[PDB]
Amino acid sequence: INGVYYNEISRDLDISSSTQCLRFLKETVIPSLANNGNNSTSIQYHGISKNDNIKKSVNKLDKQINMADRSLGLQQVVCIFSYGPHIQKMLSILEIFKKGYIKNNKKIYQWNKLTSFDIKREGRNELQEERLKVPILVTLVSDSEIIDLNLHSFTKQ
Amino acid sequence: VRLKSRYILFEIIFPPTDTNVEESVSKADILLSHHRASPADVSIKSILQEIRRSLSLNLGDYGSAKCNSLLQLKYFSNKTSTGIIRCHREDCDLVIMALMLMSKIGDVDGLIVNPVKVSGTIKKIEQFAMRRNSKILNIIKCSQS
Amino acid sequence: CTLLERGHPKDNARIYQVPEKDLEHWLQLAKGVYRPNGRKDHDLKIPLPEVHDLIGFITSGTYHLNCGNGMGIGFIDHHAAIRQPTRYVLIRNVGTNTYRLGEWSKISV
Amino acid sequence: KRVTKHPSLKTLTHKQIHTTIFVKSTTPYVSALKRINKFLDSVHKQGSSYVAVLGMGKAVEKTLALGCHFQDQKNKKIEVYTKTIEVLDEVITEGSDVEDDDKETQLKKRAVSGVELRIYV
Amino acid sequence: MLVDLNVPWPQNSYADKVTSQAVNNLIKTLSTLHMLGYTHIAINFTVNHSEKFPNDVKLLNPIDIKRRFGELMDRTGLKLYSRITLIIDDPSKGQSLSKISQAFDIVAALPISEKGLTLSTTNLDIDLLTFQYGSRLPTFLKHKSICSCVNRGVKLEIVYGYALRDVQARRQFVSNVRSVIRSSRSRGIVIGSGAMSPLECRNILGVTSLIKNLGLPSDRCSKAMGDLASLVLLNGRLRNKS
RNA sequence: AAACACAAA
RNA sequence: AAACCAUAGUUAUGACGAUUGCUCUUUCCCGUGCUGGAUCGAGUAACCCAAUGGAGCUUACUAUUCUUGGUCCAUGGAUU
RNA sequence: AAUCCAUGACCAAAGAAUCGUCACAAAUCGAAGCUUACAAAAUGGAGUAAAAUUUUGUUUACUCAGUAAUAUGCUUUGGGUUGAAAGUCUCCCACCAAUUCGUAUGCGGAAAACGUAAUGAGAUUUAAAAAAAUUGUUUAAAUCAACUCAUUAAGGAGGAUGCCC
Ligand SMILES: [Mg+2]
Ligand SMILES: [Mg+2]
Ligand SMILES: [Mg+2]
Repeated sequence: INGVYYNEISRDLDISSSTQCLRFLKETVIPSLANNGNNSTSIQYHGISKNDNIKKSVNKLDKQINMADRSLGLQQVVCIFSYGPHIQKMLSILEIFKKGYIKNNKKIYQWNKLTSFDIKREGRNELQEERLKVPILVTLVSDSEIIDLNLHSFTKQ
Repeated sequence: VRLKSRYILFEIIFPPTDTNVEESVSKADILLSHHRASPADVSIKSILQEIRRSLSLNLGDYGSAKCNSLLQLKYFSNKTSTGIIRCHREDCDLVIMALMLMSKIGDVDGLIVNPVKVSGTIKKIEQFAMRRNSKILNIIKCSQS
Repeated sequence: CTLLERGHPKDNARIYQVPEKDLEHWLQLAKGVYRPNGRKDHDLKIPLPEVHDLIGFITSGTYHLNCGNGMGIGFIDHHAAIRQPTRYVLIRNVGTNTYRLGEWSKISV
Repeated sequence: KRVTKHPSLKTLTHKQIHTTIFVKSTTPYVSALKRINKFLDSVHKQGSSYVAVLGMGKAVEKTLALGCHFQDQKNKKIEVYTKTIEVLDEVITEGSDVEDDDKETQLKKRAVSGVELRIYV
Repeated sequence: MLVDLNVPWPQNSYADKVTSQAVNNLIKTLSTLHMLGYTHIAINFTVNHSEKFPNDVKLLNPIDIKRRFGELMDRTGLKLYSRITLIIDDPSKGQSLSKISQAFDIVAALPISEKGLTLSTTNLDIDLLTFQYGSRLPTFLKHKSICSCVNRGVKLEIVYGYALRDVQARRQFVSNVRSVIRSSRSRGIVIGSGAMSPLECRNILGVTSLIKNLGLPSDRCSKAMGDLASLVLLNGRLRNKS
């Protein structure tokens, strides 16, 4: 990998190291798609890697959905994000949480977004360069139907 | 029996020859500055006469006699500067070299001719032209951002 | 035995075993050898093998349409199968003098 | 322990199968692009609107890559859904010398998460 | 992919400083090249064998692709290479290549006398040999020196741009290209575009048809134009780095 | 062009 | 409103380069001979071309404008 | 009369094969294919390293599927396909214990203006060729060869004749 590009802008990231890319996703791509200032939402960020325990992740997630106080009128949304091959484990943990939560006669409303990092490698020859794309899946799950967030570019599920 | 035909697709490209003005370096910017438009004084008989003159001027007498047997311009419109030249499968190289050696129009100067697709039927030529037109719109939509 | 490179098999084909001296050449050809242009490069001199290396015959040689390559159904010797440390095997026709490379998988029938 | 895995139940009537590409773990990228373009061109002749792209397991990463390609390359609306797939596996249970394949086969369920990716025209 | 390695630089000597208009015209020409469809671009710079080479390393190349064309390289998506030709006439004021071969990438020569051909075939570490296609070729191209210079690796470069300038020199250009095709026996023939204005730029089909009607077979044209040009670029890069 | 016909020639 | 389907498929089946083999002629060797071997050379044919698939029949081809096998109460020369 | 040599006439068979190359996230003079979605890492995977926590539990930093996939690439063949693609020739390409060619008829064959076998005869004086298709000549007319028409139903058993015996 020679360089990492997002939104036609070069960034200083590394695909093999998960911490830097997860912090970049938490700090840049989420504020560029959702704004927590003009509304009354409590957003809980969570990134999933492939070395995380599924049961511990679910035990963190079922707590992160009931952290804010309910009396003042706060809508609590938890945004899970991952990239690359860790998206499989992310989906597994999301589906296990859905299975373990929907059993209590409740519903989880979900919004999905898919973007891409643009990385560059040196081709077979010395005069060729290949451009690879790494997928980025960001999901927002909440118990309430309507959210005042800018969710026009998401997918209602 | 069958008459072996071979149509030729060519494009008229105008290089932005202006050294006093600075230009934007990108894909769609240069695609638009090269595909601006064709002038009004552009038709089928004015391009056919020019290519017939250039053929005799470059090849000669017999080179024009062997090539001018089935040299016709089937489809051409000045809005997109796309033309289809019919010729034999024997004289395709001659017509291509003549289109390359095209210097200028008698009244319009500063232009080049680019042969894009050569095929032996008009349906594949139309399909390739539609594919190229669809490809052109992609960079335009991407750059309009 | 399936073809991993340029080649088309036919029925009544000959199955040879890769020798020991030119063992890295076929491995490099199976990994990749491209031109400065970028495309693949197989227009080279092939290391024609010896005669005492025929270990099988292809009975069903037809272009496989389910995978996009040339599938060869042959029968190789078990002693020669245990002899080689690799699964690489050369295929030749009855009239063609070219040797293609491939790898075989066991079938329990 | 010897255990074999069969494919998952696919119940598609006549047209869900046509406008749907099942991305394998060994399916190349360019062949997938070609098949997706063919499906996108043949949808409105089949009479549908979108193209389904189904992948599970190892092929999920390159399925999401296929989706992200047409996301910005052709500017076509994509929809990502997360579903569960149940697969039946035949396992051998301990209960002279018989063939390994001809033993006591018991069916066991296994759930896996997968991604469906719809692309509009 | 295509390779164009004969784009001239608007500067002959070292003393004359380049102007903004020349750089703008070169940018126009390179943009037209990329518009018609190309992958590799190697601009050429002409200099005389009698002109005094400077005793520098960081001043040998008055091109500076990184600060001038480095932004175009990132935006439009092509690459540029440095190439210098040697206009050699007499074996005097020379005997220096270890410093001119490391700075630039491709080293060419332009012999205009019978002794120049011998000096190019014998004692020059060059990759391509070009002639003055506009004017008359010096004495006569024979198989004797051409075979010995092609068997080692030196190819012959043909400038299809020189024909597009005027009407009279077309006859001399054709008489020289057919001569060099007959002498080279159609093995080591590389093609380049020596045009400084965007109005003399053509595509692959037209140039292929022209070189085919001039005497080169169809396989030779493509094989050479692609592979030999790519190999020359690779050999130049290897000479610069290791 | 090909391909068709209780045609037409 | 589709039934759209060819190990060519709808006026397409290109461009040259390289190798072996095939027919005659001017050469040298072992054993006479041997789809025995190597140089100096010429030629690779014609009818002619698919438009949904298969079978039968008839009709066009092979003279330095490639070839192969057999027959002839056809003639020409020689021996018994 | 036997054999050999050379020419001519007539019948019959087949239509040499192999390798490489041709710009554009798409291309070529064209075509097809690389889709029964999983690496038992979903019975809420397996472990290592640090802090704190009276073990659990929790927060950080890593390892494991490695025969691993490798970004418009990659493999294949295309005008006589088990010789005529040519031809204003024939026929199959739903069935019918039956007004539906219920046709056990020389043999093969679903059918065919279809192939072939034994014998006898024939030439506008003939069953029919001369004064539906096809073909420049377009069967024969000393003998041979070629065309046309007229008869010969399948299997088992007995006797006679001829051959090795
Ligand atoms: Mg026809
Ligand atoms: Mg007809
Ligand atoms: Mg016909």
